[PDB]
Amino acid sequence: AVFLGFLGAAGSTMGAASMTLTVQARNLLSGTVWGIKQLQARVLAVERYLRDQQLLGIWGCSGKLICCTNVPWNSSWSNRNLSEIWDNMTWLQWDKEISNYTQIIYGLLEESQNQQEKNEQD
Amino acid sequence: AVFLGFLGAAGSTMGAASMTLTVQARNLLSGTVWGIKQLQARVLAVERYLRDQQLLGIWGCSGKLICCTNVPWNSSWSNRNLSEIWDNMTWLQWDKEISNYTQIIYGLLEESQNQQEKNEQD
Amino acid sequence: QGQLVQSGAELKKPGASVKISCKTSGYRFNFYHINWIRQTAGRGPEWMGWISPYSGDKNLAPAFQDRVIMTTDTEVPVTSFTSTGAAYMEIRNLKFDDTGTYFCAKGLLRDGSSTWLPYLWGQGTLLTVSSASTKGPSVFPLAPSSKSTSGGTAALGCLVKDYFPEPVTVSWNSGALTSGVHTFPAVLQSSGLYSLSSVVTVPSSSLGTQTYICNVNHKPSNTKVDKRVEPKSCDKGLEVLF
Amino acid sequence: AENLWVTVYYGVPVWKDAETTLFCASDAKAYETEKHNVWATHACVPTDPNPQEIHLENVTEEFNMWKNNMVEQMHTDIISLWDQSLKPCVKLTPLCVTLQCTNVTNNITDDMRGEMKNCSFNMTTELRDKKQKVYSLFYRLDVVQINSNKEYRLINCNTSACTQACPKVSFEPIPIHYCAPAGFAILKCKDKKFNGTGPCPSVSTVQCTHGIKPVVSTQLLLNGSLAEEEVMIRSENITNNAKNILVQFNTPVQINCTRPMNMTRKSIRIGPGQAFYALGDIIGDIRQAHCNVSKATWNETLGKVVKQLRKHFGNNTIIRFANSSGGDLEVTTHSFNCGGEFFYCNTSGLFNSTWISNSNDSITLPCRIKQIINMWQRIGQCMYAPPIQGVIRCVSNITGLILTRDSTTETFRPGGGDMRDNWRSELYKYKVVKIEPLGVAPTRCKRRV
Amino acid sequence: IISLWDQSLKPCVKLTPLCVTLQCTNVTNNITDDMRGEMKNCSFNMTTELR
Amino acid sequence: GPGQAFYALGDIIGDIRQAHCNVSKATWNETLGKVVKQLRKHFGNNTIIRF
Ligand SMILES: *[C@@H]1O[C@H](CO)[C@@H](O[C@@H]2O[C@H](CO)[C@@H](O[C@@H]3O[C@H](CO[C@H]4O[C@H](CO)[C@@H](O)[C@H](O)[C@@H]4O)[C@@H](O)[C@H](O[C@H]4O[C@H](CO)[C@@H](O)[C@H](O)[C@@H]4O[C@H]4O[C@H](CO)[C@@H](O)[C@H](O)[C@@H]4O)[C@@H]3O)[C@H](O)[C@H]2NC(C)=O)[C@H](O)[C@H]1NC(C)=O
Ligand SMILES: *[C@@H]1O[C@H](CO)[C@@H](O[C@@H]2O[C@H](CO)[C@@H](O[C@@H]3O[C@H](CO[C@H]4O[C@H](CO)[C@@H](O)[C@H](O[C@H]5O[C@H](CO)[C@@H](O)[C@H](O)[C@@H]5O)[C@@H]4O)[C@@H](O)[C@H](O[C@H]4O[C@H](CO)[C@@H](O)[C@H](O)[C@@H]4O)[C@@H]3O)[C@H](O)[C@H]2NC(C)=O)[C@H](O)[C@H]1NC(C)=O
Ligand SMILES: *[C@@H]1O[C@H](CO)[C@@H](O[C@@H]2O[C@H](CO)[C@@H](O[C@@H]3O[C@H](CO[C@H]4O[C@H](CO)[C@@H](O)[C@H](O)[C@@H]4O)[C@@H](O)[C@H](O[C@H]4O[C@H](CO)[C@@H](O)[C@H](O)[C@@H]4O)[C@@H]3O)[C@H](O)[C@H]2NC(C)=O)[C@H](O)[C@H]1NC(C)=O
Ligand SMILES: *[C@@H]1O[C@H](CO)[C@@H](O[C@@H]2O[C@H](CO)[C@@H](O[C@@H]3O[C@H](CO[C@H]4O[C@H](CO)[C@@H](O)[C@H](O)[C@@H]4O)[C@@H](O)[C@H](O[C@H]4O[C@H](CO)[C@@H](O)[C@H](O)[C@@H]4O)[C@@H]3O)[C@H](O)[C@H]2NC(C)=O)[C@H](O)[C@H]1NC(C)=O
Ligand SMILES: *[C@@H]1O[C@H](CO)[C@@H](O[C@@H]2O[C@H](CO)[C@@H](O)[C@H](O)[C@H]2NC(C)=O)[C@H](O)[C@H]1NC(C)=O
Ligand SMILES: *[C@@H]1O[C@H](CO)[C@@H](O[C@@H]2O[C@H](CO)[C@@H](O)[C@H](O)[C@H]2NC(C)=O)[C@H](O)[C@H]1NC(C)=O
Ligand SMILES: *[C@@H]1O[C@H](CO)[C@@H](O[C@@H]2O[C@H](CO)[C@@H](O)[C@H](O)[C@H]2NC(C)=O)[C@H](O)[C@H]1NC(C)=O
Ligand SMILES: *[C@@H]1O[C@H](CO)[C@@H](O[C@@H]2O[C@H](CO)[C@@H](O)[C@H](O)[C@H]2NC(C)=O)[C@H](O)[C@H]1NC(C)=O
Ligand SMILES: *[C@@H]1O[C@H](CO)[C@@H](O[C@@H]2O[C@H](CO)[C@@H](O)[C@H](O)[C@H]2NC(C)=O)[C@H](O)[C@H]1NC(C)=O
Ligand SMILES: *[C@@H]1O[C@H](CO)[C@@H](O[C@@H]2O[C@H](CO)[C@@H](O)[C@H](O)[C@H]2NC(C)=O)[C@H](O)[C@H]1NC(C)=O
Ligand SMILES: *[C@@H]1O[C@H](CO)[C@@H](O[C@@H]2O[C@H](CO)[C@@H](O)[C@H](O)[C@H]2NC(C)=O)[C@H](O)[C@H]1NC(C)=O
Ligand SMILES: *[C@@H]1O[C@H](CO)[C@@H](O[C@@H]2O[C@H](CO)[C@@H](O)[C@H](O)[C@H]2NC(C)=O)[C@H](O)[C@H]1NC(C)=O
Ligand SMILES: *[C@@H]1O[C@H](CO)[C@@H](O[C@@H]2O[C@H](CO)[C@@H](O)[C@H](O)[C@H]2NC(C)=O)[C@H](O)[C@H]1NC(C)=O
Ligand SMILES: *[C@@H]1O[C@H](CO)[C@@H](O[C@@H]2O[C@H](CO)[C@@H](O)[C@H](O)[C@H]2NC(C)=O)[C@H](O)[C@H]1NC(C)=O
Ligand SMILES: *[C@@H]1O[C@H](CO)[C@@H](O)[C@H](O)[C@H]1NC(C)=O
Ligand SMILES: *[C@@H]1O[C@H](CO)[C@@H](O)[C@H](O)[C@H]1NC(C)=O
Ligand SMILES: *[C@@H]1O[C@H](CO)[C@@H](O)[C@H](O)[C@H]1NC(C)=O
Ligand SMILES: *[C@@H]1O[C@H](CO)[C@@H](O)[C@H](O)[C@H]1NC(C)=O
Ligand SMILES: *[C@@H]1O[C@H](CO)[C@@H](O)[C@H](O)[C@H]1NC(C)=O
Ligand SMILES: *[C@@H]1O[C@H](CO)[C@@H](O)[C@H](O)[C@H]1NC(C)=O
Repeated sequence: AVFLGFLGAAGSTMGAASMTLTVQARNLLSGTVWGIKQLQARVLAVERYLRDQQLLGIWGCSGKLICCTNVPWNSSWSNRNLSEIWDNMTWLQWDKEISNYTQIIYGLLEESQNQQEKNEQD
Repeated sequence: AVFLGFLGAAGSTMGAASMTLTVQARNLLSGTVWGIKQLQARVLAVERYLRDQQLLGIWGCSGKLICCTNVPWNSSWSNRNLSEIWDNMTWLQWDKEISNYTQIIYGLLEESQNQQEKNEQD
Repeated sequence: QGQLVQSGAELKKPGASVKISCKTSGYRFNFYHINWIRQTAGRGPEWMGWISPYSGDKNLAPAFQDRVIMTTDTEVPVTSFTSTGAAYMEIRNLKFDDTGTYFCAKGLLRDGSSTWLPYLWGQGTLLTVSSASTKGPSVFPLAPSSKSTSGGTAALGCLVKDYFPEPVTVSWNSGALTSGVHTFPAVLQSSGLYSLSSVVTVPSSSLGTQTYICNVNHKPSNTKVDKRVEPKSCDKGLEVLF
Repeated sequence: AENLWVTVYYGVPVWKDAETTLFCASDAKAYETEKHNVWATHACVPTDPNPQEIHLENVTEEFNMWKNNMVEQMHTDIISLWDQSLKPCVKLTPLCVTLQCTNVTNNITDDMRGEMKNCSFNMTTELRDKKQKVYSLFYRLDVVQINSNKEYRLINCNTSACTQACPKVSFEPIPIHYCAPAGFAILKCKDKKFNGTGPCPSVSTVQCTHGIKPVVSTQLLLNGSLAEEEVMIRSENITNNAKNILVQFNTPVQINCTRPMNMTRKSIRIGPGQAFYALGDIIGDIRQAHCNVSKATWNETLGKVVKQLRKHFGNNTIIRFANSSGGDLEVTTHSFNCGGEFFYCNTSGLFNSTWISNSNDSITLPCRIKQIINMWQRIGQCMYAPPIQGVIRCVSNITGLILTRDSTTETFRPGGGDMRDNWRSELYKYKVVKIEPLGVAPTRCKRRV
Repeated sequence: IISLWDQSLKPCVKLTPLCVTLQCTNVTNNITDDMRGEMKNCSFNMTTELR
Repeated sequence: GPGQAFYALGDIIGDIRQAHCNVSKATWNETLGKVVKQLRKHFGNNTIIRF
């Protein structure tokens, strides 16, 4: 078994960092002057957790980790080859380059799910 | 319909306590000196809820109630027969005997999910 | 994983007070059922009935449908799982074919199609249906003998002669010497009185280092004989070792 | 052949022993006793119109009333609420001016020293410079002299600067319920002959406790819930004499306590805004605060109790009774509040007995009244009980004792030294547990491909 | 550190009447004129347990 | 009073001599050299650093 550790694959190649995806999710939650400090932090924890979980829910995924969708890769989103990415780059690098167009993709991945559900049922 | 009540099957045989599993999950959430008390309790509620839900998520289950996995039963985890357990024992008894090796099993049930996902996709 | 206690019983005439009790330990007393069974020398092992301490449902055999009554008591807890209860049985209409040891044995598990099948058994209480009067045991001491001259092994014990009814208990040093003990069955003479023997095997080098006290207890006559067995022998094949 | 596979289960009936942060519950009628926040509730969640209990059939759990947490919790809570109620009220920091006192207006009977005193003092007015010559009366326990002809000072002025309770709040003990958060449970032992500790055979589960009111007193637990079948005693170590012997009742022995003096509340302004509520002259005769208990009923209940002592101290023994050994008022007397004043009642009258067994009458009781209290180790505060105008009569049930014991024979003495035992009296039925619904098991199942 | 600092002093004793005029002298010694006397010995009027 | 308790100093027991601090001269004369050695990597290979 390969267990580099929490965030241990932040500097490894993105393909190699796909191998460790359960460790980061595990420790994300980690379930009177000091009291207000501690409590405030402990609320922002569950809020930061439930925002990303909410998104992962309304994209139809709901299922933890890698999830596919039928959205086409608009090549203008940093056009490189696949071997040019998953054998080379790291996730910080990657999300930096994609950071510009990220929000648009989050918006698109919203709407397509819904129609699927709707007419899927019916 | 059989509705003994919340925790009503804590002293019944584990097979019989499998029959009432939705009632316990339902009431788990139950969605200025007094104020800090009440509020603190109300936060620890959602935290205790989201820890177990987080685990039930990163084991691939995500689906409430009984969930299967491909982990082999290492017989040293209190070797008894099946008829020796699901017709005889109660869940307090059971989790007491299994309490020793519990953590190891939680660790194993982590890692196997991830690989499944990964190569399942691809 | 606990052992069930069974209560020894008096010889009884075709009419007299009849009951036998049974105690418990180390289990949850209200889950497992309670089955009763009786082994006589004329008809074999026969199942009588069973009863659950939680509900109270007794199912008896038609052979005991109108003469045997079964009873259960209330549970006295120890921990969250283990407990300690008891249960009695009164078999009326005492015939002579009822003579012979009989038992208690609880169910196997709490649910299923095999809820009550008797998994955990007891010690054994013995009956003697007889008009014949009680008789006390004549406890004689038996002399040691040579079992092996080259190995240095001997044997010594007690002889329980002419008692009625069965049984007679025989212990050692109030329970200190249990290794090497061999008790033999009692034969019934042509008169109505039994006789058995008993012999523990202990080394020949132990003379003034261990006290041997055979404690023959007979309950129907209320007698406890504490015989001291002499470690000096009379065999000419063991005298070579002393 | 088959190999077993672990399967994951959510919502399994498995708990573990723990403690947590509990919260109150008030009756829907109680939020209509408004009286501008009667002490606890102003901010408390109503109690369910349809409460439920779930009898955990086949279940056995081991209680321990002494090793509880909701007792430590409740005790610290009553203190917190206590200081929180006095934070906005009036502080008596300039009420430590020297006083000039005399005995009260009467045909003195030399034997009685005069339980009250009439005193002139200089007080500051609504302006910081001008002063007054107001007169007020104080009880004997509140004052202490220094030696003009004679003088006095308040007994609190050398210990702690005190605060007066607002005469707006009430001290009435209202039924408070202790409910658990989500994912938590409270276990109710529905066992008649329960001695508080060990495996309770029949257990039920409940979210909130039954209405437990904060009746605070010493040597006598009041207004609580009686035992169901026999007067059962509860003690940590019956052998170790240094442990208090909590006794629960089966019949509520009736007690009627009053203070007959019709009184005056004269509002002495020591400005600005601050308004001391002094006592004024007395209207009517003079006769102390007393308590009445039917002799016959108590002479019968005491027999019922000693009947349960002999099951601890041999089938045939002799149990004498005596009054308190020695100590402060809070320990050696019947410290309690009724209608706004704090009685300290001699307990020597009731404890007159000696137990040799193998018409209309009462046993009258003589109480002193205090206003400046120092309740609690030293952590209540010092607080001035605002004088009550009129005649104060209360009727109460007695439901238990806080006993102590001193080897031919043995005698019993009333204690009540610490306030946690008062909560342990009625909090013995309850324990707190975490809910952990992650039940892993084996079954003959593999996850789909 | 500041918040904890004030929070630790909120329940403690305030010296608001300790600003009474003081009457001081140099400390009890064979003074060496060079040293001014690092300490001072002072009488003052203070309020008692009674105002 | 009341309850408020000022904790004053009282008389002095023993001789009088201020609060002082001791640092080994040699150790400090060496550490200062170790530090100036790292100043010169900022202020030129050969310069003079007074204190
Ligand atoms: C053990 O348990 C017993 C019984 O449970 C308990 O006895 C109770 O004692 C208390 C006080 O000691 C009693 O409370 C008093 O009740 C009456 C009035 O209540 C009724 O009045 C209306 C009339 O229509 C009824 O309809 C209504 O339903 C009520 O039941 C009064 O004597 C008292 O009122 C004054 O005191 C309270 C504040 O202390 C307030 O309730 C009320 O606002 C009054 O305060 C006013 O007094 C000032 C005087 O000048 C006035 O100027 C102010 O405006 C101020 O507002 C009081 O409510 C209670 O009734 C007794 N029990 C029963 C069954 O009646 C024992 O005390 C308890 N043991 C211990 C140790 O506590
Ligand atoms: C608390 O714990 C106790 C003990 O652990 C539990 O009591 C046990 O419950 C189990 C069920 O989970 C019982 O097993 C079943 O037993 C019944 C009874 O056998 C029949 O025969 C008796 C004699 O002939 C007769 O007296 C019985 O009568 C009862 O039943 C009905 C009402 O239900 C009525 O006649 C009476 O009012 C009696 O109550 C009864 O007819 C048996 O029928 C069952 O067999 C079927 O079911 C199993 C699956 O469970 C199946 O595999 C079989 O093939 C068959 O189809 C079953 O064996 C057990 O007998 C109880 N008593 C014990 C163990 O002593 C109790 O339930 C727990 N409480 C809670 C709340 O869970
Ligand atoms: C606690 O102690 C305080 C002392 O500070 C007592 O308060 C005093 O109480 C006495 C009563 O015992 C008061 O004396 C009475 O004063 C009344 C008011 O006097 C005014 O009017 C008269 C003229 O009418 C003026 O001369 C005077 O200056 C005032 O302006 C008088 O009317 C009373 O007179 C009555 O009694 C006398 C007694 O001899 C009769 O002869 C008269 O005919 C008449 O019937 C009386 O003098 C006194 O004023 C109070 N002082 C204060 C500051 O309150 C408390 O009573 C006491 N309480 C207890 C419980 O002990
Ligand atoms: C800071 O300044 C304060 C001033 O307020 C000093 O406090 C005073 O200190 C002096 C000492 O220097 C004290 O004087 C001593 O008082 C003792 C107590 O006196 C009581 O008993 C005597 C009879 O025994 C009564 O007459 C008297 O009324 C008291 O009831 C005396 O016992 C001492 O006498 C000794 O010294 C004299 C010196 O000449 C000898 O001749 C005697 O034989 C004897 O040995 C002495 O008089 C004074 O009481 C203190 N006052 C207060 C208010 O504290 C501090 O000392 C000073 N501190 C510093 C560090 O500077
Ligand atoms: C409460 O009562 C139970 C039984 O009613 C006590 O438990 C027994 O205590 C005796 C000695 O007092 C022991 O010999 C038994 O073995 C105990 N039984 C069990 C099952 O433990 C218990 O000690 C009592 N405790 C208190 C504080 O009164
Ligand atoms: C209250 O204040 C009064 C004045 O209102 C004071 O009366 C003084 O008493 C002293 C004797 O102790 C006389 O020498 C003064 O002449 C009085 N008048 C003054 C000082 O103006 C007194 O201090 C206080 N009396 C009490 C507390 O009984
Ligand atoms: C004092 O004790 C009496 C019992 O003699 C209590 O009266 C009972 O109150 C309960 C409810 O609390 C009722 O269910 C009973 O029917 C009442 N009994 C009778 C005979 O009426 C009374 O409430 C107690 N007072 C308190 C606790 O303040
Ligand atoms: C206590 O004394 C007061 C007097 O201060 C009484 O109040 C009087 O009550 C009667 C009727 O009850 C009224 O007619 C008067 O007007 C009241 N006087 C005042 C000044 O308000 C009170 O009744 C007395 N209490 C008792 C129990 O007798
Ligand atoms: C406590 O007070 C109650 C009520 O004041 C007394 O009960 C009364 O008893 C008489 C009989 O002497 C009855 O006629 C009344 O109806 C009762 N009143 C009520 C409200 O029930 C009781 O006797 C007193 N107890 C003591 C010990 O003084
Ligand atoms: C307990 O009762 C006894 C009486 O049995 C009290 O003893 C008396 O105490 C007073 C002191 O105030 C003495 O003057 C008496 O001589 C004592 N009497 C006897 C017979 O010794 C005792 O004070 C009471 N204590 C408490 C705390 O109530
Ligand atoms: C409590 O009651 C007892 C007795 O009722 C009181 O004891 C009396 O004390 C006085 C002296 O203060 C003696 O003269 C009496 O003889 C005592 N009575 C008896 C019966 O011995 C006691 O003072 C009361 N108060 C306290 C605080 O104990
Ligand atoms: C306990 O009760 C007894 C009697 O009930 C009281 O004994 C009194 O003792 C004195 C002399 O010691 C006698 O003169 C009295 O006649 C006795 N009383 C009676 C009613 O006869 C004793 O004082 C009581 N103890 C306390 C502390 O109150
Ligand atoms: C402290 O108070 C004292 C009295 O305890 C004061 O002594 C007064 O001093 C003045 C001179 O400044 C005299 O005129 C008075 O006769 C003294 N006595 C009084 C006013 O009663 C003085 O005010 C204070 N002394 C200090 C601070 O050293
Ligand atoms: C600071 O204090 C320590 C301890 O008081 C001094 O170290 C001691 O040095 C002597 C040698 O002169 C040794 O014999 C002791 O064993 C040392 N003590 C300890 C606890 O190690 C140290 O010299 C002091 N430094 C300065 C600059 O005064
Ligand atoms: C796809 O990429 C092109 C590249 O210029 C961009 O103009 C276009 O807006 C993108 N598609 C959408 C839907 O935004
Ligand atoms: C399986 O059980 C055996 C029993 O001794 C134990 O030694 C072994 O460590 C267990 N397997 C794992 C992976 O821990
Ligand atoms: C006040 O009462 C005390 C009680 O001991 C008495 O000694 C004193 O003489 C009384 N003073 C009066 C009436 O002035
Ligand atoms: C009770 O007290 C006795 C002696 O006072 C002591 O030996 C024992 O340990 C205590 N605790 C018990 C019996 O649980
Ligand atoms: C009543 O009290 C007396 C003494 O006060 C006692 O001797 C008697 O036994 C009591 N009655 C009963 C029935 O206990
Ligand atoms: C106190 O010390 C000062 C220091 O400058 C000195 O000038 C003064 O004379 C001293 N006063 C005394 C000793 O009274």
